[PDB]
Amino acid sequence: MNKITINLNLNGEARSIVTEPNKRLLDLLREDFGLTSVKEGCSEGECGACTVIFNGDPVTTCCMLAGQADESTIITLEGVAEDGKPSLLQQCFLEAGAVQCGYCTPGMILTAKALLDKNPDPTDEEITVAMSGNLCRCTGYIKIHAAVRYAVERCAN
Amino acid sequence: MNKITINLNLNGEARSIVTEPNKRLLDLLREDFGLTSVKEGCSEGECGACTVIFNGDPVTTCCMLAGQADESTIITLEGVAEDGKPSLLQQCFLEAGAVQCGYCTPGMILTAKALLDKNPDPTDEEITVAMSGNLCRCTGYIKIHAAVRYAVERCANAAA
Amino acid sequence: MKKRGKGVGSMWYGIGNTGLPNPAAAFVEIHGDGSANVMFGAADIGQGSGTAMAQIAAEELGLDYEKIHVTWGDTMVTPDGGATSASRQTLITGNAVILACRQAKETLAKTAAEKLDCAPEELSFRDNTVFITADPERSMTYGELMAAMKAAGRMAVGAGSYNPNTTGLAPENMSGIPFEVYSYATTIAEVEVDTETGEVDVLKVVSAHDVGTPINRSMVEGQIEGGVTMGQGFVLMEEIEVNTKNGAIKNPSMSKYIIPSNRDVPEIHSILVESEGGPGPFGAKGVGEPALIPMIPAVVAAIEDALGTRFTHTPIMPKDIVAAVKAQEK
Amino acid sequence: IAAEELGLDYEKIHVTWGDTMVTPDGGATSASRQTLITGNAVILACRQAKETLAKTAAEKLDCAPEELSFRDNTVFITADPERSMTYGELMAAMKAAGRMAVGAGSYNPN
Amino acid sequence: GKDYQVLGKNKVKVDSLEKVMGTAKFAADYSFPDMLYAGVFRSTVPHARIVSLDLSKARAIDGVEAVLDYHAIPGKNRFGIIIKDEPCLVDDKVRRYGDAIAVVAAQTPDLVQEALDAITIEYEELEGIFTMERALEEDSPAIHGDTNIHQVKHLEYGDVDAAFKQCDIVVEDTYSTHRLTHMFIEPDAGVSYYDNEGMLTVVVSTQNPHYDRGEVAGMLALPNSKVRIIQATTGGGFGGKLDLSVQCHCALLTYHTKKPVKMVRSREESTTVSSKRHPMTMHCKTGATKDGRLQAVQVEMFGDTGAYASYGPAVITRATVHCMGPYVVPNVRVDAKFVYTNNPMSGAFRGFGVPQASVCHEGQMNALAKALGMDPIDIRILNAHQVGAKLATGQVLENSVGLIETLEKAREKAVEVMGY
Amino acid sequence: RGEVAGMLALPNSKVRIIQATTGGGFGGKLDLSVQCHCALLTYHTKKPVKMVR
Amino acid sequence: MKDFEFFAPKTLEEAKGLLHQYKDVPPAIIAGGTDLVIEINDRWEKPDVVIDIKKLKELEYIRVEENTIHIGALSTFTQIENHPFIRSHVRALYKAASQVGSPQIRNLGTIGGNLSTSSVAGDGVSAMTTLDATVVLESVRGTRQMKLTDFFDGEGFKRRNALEADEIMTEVIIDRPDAHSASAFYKLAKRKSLAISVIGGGMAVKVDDAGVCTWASMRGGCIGRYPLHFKQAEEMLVGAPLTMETMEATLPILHDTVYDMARARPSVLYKKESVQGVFKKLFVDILDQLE
Ligand SMILES: Cc1cc2nc3c(=O)[nH]c(=O)nc-3n(C[C@H](O)[C@H](O)[C@H](O)COP(=O)(O)OP(=O)(O)OC[C@H]3O[C@@H](n4cnc5c(N)ncnc54)[C@H](O)[C@@H]3O)c2cc1C
Ligand SMILES: Nc1ccn([C@@H]2O[C@H](COP(=O)(O)OP(=O)(O)OC[C@H]3Oc4nc5nc(N)nc(O)c5nc4C(S)=C3S)[C@@H](O)[C@H]2O)c(=O)n1
Ligand SMILES: Nc1ccn([C@@H]2O[C@H](COP(=O)(O)OP(=O)(O)OC[C@H]3Oc4nc5nc(N)nc(O)c5nc4C(S)=C3S)[C@@H](O)[C@H]2O)c(=O)n1
Ligand SMILES: O=C(O)c1cccnc1
Ligand SMILES: O=C(O)c1cccnc1
Ligand code: FES
Ligand code: FES
Ligand code: FES
Ligand code: FES
Ligand SMILES: [Ca+2]
Ligand SMILES: [Mg+2]
Ligand SMILES: [Mg+2]
Ligand SMILES: [Se]
Repeated sequence: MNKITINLNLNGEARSIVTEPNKRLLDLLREDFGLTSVKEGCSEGECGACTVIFNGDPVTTCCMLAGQADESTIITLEGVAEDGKPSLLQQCFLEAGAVQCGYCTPGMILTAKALLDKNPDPTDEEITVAMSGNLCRCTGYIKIHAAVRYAVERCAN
Repeated sequence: MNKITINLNLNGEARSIVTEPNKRLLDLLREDFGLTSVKEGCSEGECGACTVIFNGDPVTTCCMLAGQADESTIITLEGVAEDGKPSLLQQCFLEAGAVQCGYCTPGMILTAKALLDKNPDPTDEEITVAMSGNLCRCTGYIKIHAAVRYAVERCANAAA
Repeated sequence: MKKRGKGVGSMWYGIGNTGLPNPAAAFVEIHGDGSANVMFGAADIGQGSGTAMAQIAAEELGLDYEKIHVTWGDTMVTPDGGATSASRQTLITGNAVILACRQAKETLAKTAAEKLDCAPEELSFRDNTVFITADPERSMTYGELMAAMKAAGRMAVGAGSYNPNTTGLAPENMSGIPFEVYSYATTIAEVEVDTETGEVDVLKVVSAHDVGTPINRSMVEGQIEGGVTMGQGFVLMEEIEVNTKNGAIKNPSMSKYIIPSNRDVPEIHSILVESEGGPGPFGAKGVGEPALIPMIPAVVAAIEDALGTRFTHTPIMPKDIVAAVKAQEK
Repeated sequence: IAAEELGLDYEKIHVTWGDTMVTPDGGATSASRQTLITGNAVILACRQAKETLAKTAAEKLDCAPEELSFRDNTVFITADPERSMTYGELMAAMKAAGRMAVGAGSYNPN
Repeated sequence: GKDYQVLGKNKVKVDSLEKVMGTAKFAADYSFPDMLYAGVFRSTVPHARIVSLDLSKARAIDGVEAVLDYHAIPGKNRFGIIIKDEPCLVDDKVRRYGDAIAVVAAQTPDLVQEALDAITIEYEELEGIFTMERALEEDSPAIHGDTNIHQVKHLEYGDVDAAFKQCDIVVEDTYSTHRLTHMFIEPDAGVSYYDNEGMLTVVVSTQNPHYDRGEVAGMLALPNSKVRIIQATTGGGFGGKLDLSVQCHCALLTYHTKKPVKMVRSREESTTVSSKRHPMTMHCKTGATKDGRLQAVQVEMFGDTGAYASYGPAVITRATVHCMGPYVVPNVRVDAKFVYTNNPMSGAFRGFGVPQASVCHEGQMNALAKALGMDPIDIRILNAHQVGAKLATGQVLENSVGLIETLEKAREKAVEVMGY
Repeated sequence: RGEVAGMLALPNSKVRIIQATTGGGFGGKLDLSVQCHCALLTYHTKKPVKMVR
Repeated sequence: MKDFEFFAPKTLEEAKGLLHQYKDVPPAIIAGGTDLVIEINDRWEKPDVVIDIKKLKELEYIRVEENTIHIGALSTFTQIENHPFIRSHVRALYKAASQVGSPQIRNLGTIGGNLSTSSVAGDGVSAMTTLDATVVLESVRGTRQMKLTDFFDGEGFKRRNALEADEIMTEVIIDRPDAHSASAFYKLAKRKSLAISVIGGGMAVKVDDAGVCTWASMRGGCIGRYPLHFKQAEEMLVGAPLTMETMEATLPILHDTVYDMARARPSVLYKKESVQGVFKKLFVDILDQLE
């Protein structure tokens, strides 16, 4: 097995790394790039905790091989903050009560951001289906959704 | 400036590193090898806090270029412990009250050890001269010297 | 030629900030297995305050020293301990630890009490609450006491703070009560002065310090030995020079600002003196700074005695020795 | 709870938990007990801390009746038959008096 | 003497293990991911206003993240252990050599130095004051406010004017001590950062973390509960680590870059910038009767507190309260005046003015003993403090007084070990 | 803490447990999980031991 | 620190080749580094090419011949003070070597470095000057020898001494002490370890059977750019027996020449006095050795 060269745009910057391909994209991000916001809750693509914005689209990084992130644009929770400050979405999650244990939060926010970056004014239903790939055992999903609805409204102005 | 390859035996094991030559051995040990026990109290050879055992002799690492550690055997405080436990000498510093702020201690212990590895039963005068390159602002040296003397006696004691 | 002399220096030193409030606080928790944690802000800068507090807590609680864990100098989880200066920590933070331990002992004493008796009972001593107060019998181990503590739904926690009892000083005459306790010391030093080169060798020193009661003899001796050495340097070696053109210190480096090496230090005989009544932990008072002070005047006096002249200015360098000697001749 | 009991801004309160080395035993987080049991521990710890704040404040005519609460300021039992006092003025008087406000507390359901 | 369970015992220190094993971490031994290194641009003149300061070229260097002056501080810019007369970064004017003017944060120590070398400045130099004599001249520029007089104290006890007339012997001499530096073996060092939970933090070599905190919080306009100060294993202080060293400069650079900022001072800069012992000159007149009993002490002293107050207040009063020595003196008068100068900042150094005071009171006692042909230890035992003695401040000693025992034990030991 | 200290015969005060940010428990994290297994290994190797189920 | 190329030749030939190749840079040799590394760290020296010669173990030696003693340039002060013959019969060098810095500095520092630095307060410098040593300088162009006194007076690529940019000091030579000859050294300094000499007093003499002084060397290390040559004083001794009163008779002479030649030195008023206390001790030393 020979190491492969991987070029990608991670959190707004052009990165490049030569490493062994025998690993998942989740491992690459957590271990090689130190992005620990990307959680691993099941290892089978179910919980969504390992969700990251892969080319405008959210994806389960526990289902992808490191090499597949080549030539792609990836955004993890660390990339959401604006110059170290909580974005609008993040602020809404804070005030809405959408956060209990916080293990699912990164994925939730990334899924909600991916959505809002395509559909600024989504329907509550479009919001639901949009985040149906992320499981939470704490909130019942209610207040998480409210935070998204909250953000959209403040997005109007 | 081309990088150089430095081969040395560090704390018992053969290490090898390819690095820039424009750094002191003190920097190599602290930064590249993570041995923070090696202190920088003055940068000019006076305090002895950056002392390491070099090919059997105590030397001030702030006075040396990294490449000069090539083909050498070096022992820092981290390499004195025996299986994660305090060596006899270290146990003696603990008990003799030789430790106050503890900043000059790595140097004191290494200098003491360097002496004992050569001369297991030194005279008090020999102990003093041997450690005269290490400055301390807390102890007044009294108990640091006692610790070494105590180690020498307990070592002989181990004549069972 | 070589001339030796002996000189004496005695001193006084108020403990704690001069006629000003300067408290310290501490937290304590005794665990179910007879061990414990202590939290205090007092910074340990090598003098040993962390160890002192542990021994104090051990003595006061009647637990093994080795069973005490201590955390200090972290503003997020340790209460303000005031500054580690004025040789005040053993006194102020020390008392703050005792108070903390006393509150924690309230429940311990009540549970221990629950076995016929109450307050009057010398709890604490070698890991056991002795009914002692008239009958050392009817004992009870700390292991047994915590078992009872648990069964009762009680926890041994405490918080304490202490401030020396002092008065401010009147601006007109400086009258008032600046310190609640003072430390004392007398040091006698012997030196050998070379009349032609001006070299001054400190041969022997005897330094006696009234510390109330020592929390750790070895640590106190280290303070004294370090202090005497710092004193020797004060008079014969240390001197910052200032460039009056730009105001820069000229000799900021270790090679140009001289402090004693191990081959300069004299024979040091320290003497720990105890005094009763002190307001500190178990009657203990400070020695951090007292350890340095007396050495200075003693060395000076010793040089005067060796040469037969006066020196009222420090430092006394070789050039000053020769000038004095030459001034005695023609 | 700490904010309410002390009469301080929730935003000025910092908390540390679940760290055996410096936090006291708070029992297990189970049986829906924490708000009750640790909640009372906190109030009791606050009250002890308030002992010096109250004593210090009271040294301005009064004692037990004072009410160290609401928008950072120690008012008076009734209201102002004797004006109130701000936490800022209180902390300055605490300092001048050489007192610190620290507390420890534990609770156990009866 | 009281059977203590553990008190008095030479127990191994709770922190000695890490020190002998080399695992103990002093501030400079800390390193964090993405950590930047910092340095300070300091004045090379003693007293002067800044005409111009160019930071553009320093900022343009690839690898330098920040180059800040006082304008970057969001909160206050006046600090001090006792008197708030010290800036974090100079605003109105330079008062000493080595005054902190601007700070730099960069990816490597070499980049920091490069940034400092690229900063240029123009001063409008004022008169540098280096003598207490010139400082007291009212036409001399005021380093702070309207006068260079920093502190004044007067202790009046009994009546020395009347007392001296009843004396059989009076010794009078002028004493003076010099300027010294702490020289702890570990140079000032610190590192700040926001932790995992966003907590602003500073790991530093210090003697008073809680004080440090209040200052940092005040600079960043934050509540004390939101600024964490962690005193790292400290390589000695002796009073020189009470004043702020790197805490604010680091915290400020972290507040702006949001990254960890490490600052380790070279021994040189540490000495140049940290406090020093107050040099003092004490004029003393001490009187006593033939039996060697003290009747009156009169001291007129001066202290050079340097550019900033630091412990200046603490030193002048402590020295004033102890300058008669550990002896019962029924009549004492003390005048003390400490002045501001552009000399290095005088602060706290083991003793708070008493080492200087002892040189004086002990010099007096020894001249008395010699002239009255008494044994230096005896003349001291005779006048020594004892429980019950009345102090020059009106205070009566009620307990814990063992001066005579130190005197006796000391002489007894010296007779034996040095032939006293 | 008690269990770990028990396993290693150390007084409670010499064993530190830091409850890290926890992603839910609902009762399933009251019993011991990896505490003793990790500690046991760190005790013998003296190195940091990470265990992620 | 400043970037630079780093070479570590394994033989003297390779070192000479390197010195020659980079002679116009010029090159910066490094031995123990106790002077250079600090000069570099404090930015007083900014080399572009550094040549480490510590691997040249061949330059570490002490060869005691019938009439001369040859010391390799790489010999550390520790190796020098520990040599039984040096310690026994060449007291001036023994005392100087044993009092240079500390053991750590002595373990790294070489006599070649000391003499090549030519510090005003150099203790090796002072001792070797007192013993009237000769140094050997080599390069790809050959080799030359010169009295240490001339080595100091000369000026090569640097003013401190005659070294050329492509040269390397390889050895120091001193005469071996005969039956009745002696040398002494006294280090006047502020502390008993890690002290910079205030006066590095050196004295050496020879006598002819009858006990008549035949040769005299009296040097005032640190009382001049290079050790102060007390010529007049030496000449006072040559031609007569050596006794305390005859040696002390030169004292006013040492005084006068320190004040004359050290006219501009900052501590001249003190040294013109203390130099007398220093040499009296030297007199004692010398006398006891001859007896
Ligand atoms: C803490 C401390 C204390 C000190 N105390 C003393 C003391 O008490 N007395 C004293 O005399 N000195 C003292 N020194 C200075 C130093 O230790 C001596 O000058 C030492 O002998 C220099 O040897 P070195 O091998 O370290 O030289 P280096 O530093 O390597 O180099 C010396 C200089 O000479 C050149 N050089 C070196 N070897 C050769 C060679 N063989 N041929 C040609 N050029 C060469 C180098 O290029 C450099 O410019 C002290 C230094 C320190 C750091
Ligand atoms: N009755 C006593 C009194 C003191 N001690 C010991 O001596 C130490 C000093 O105690 P104390 O006099 O109460 O003074 P502090 O703890 O407040 O320490 C500060 C003091 O400590 C001194 N000594 C120092 N020692 C070291 N190693 N490092 C410093 O920076 C020091 N700085 C100085 C200066 S200056 C000061 S103000 C205690 O920790 C203890 O180990 C004791 O065992 N029993
Ligand atoms: N009067 C009240 C009561 C509760 N609360 C809120 O609700 C929480 C629950 O408080 P409490 O009922 O006192 O219970 P505990 O804090 O002791 O929590 C443990 C409890 O919490 C439950 N809910 C959970 N919620 C999350 N997010 N994660 C778990 O693992 C949980 N596990 C369960 C289980 S099982 C238990 S036993 C509080 O933190 C508080 O924010 C409140 O504001 N006011
Ligand atoms: O900090 C102070 O104000 C102080 C400290 C010691 C003595 N007097 C005052
Ligand atoms: O955010 C906090 O206040 C916090 C986080 C972890 C542990 N204790 C407190
Ligand atoms: S770990 Fe990827 S979906 Fe759960
Ligand atoms: S908040 Fe806990 S799993 Fe979502
Ligand atoms: S830092 Fe090396 S001797 Fe001081
Ligand atoms: S114990 Fe502090 S310098 Fe040595
Ligand atoms: Ca559990
Ligand atoms: Mg500080
Ligand atoms: Mg001042
Ligand atoms: Se101090």
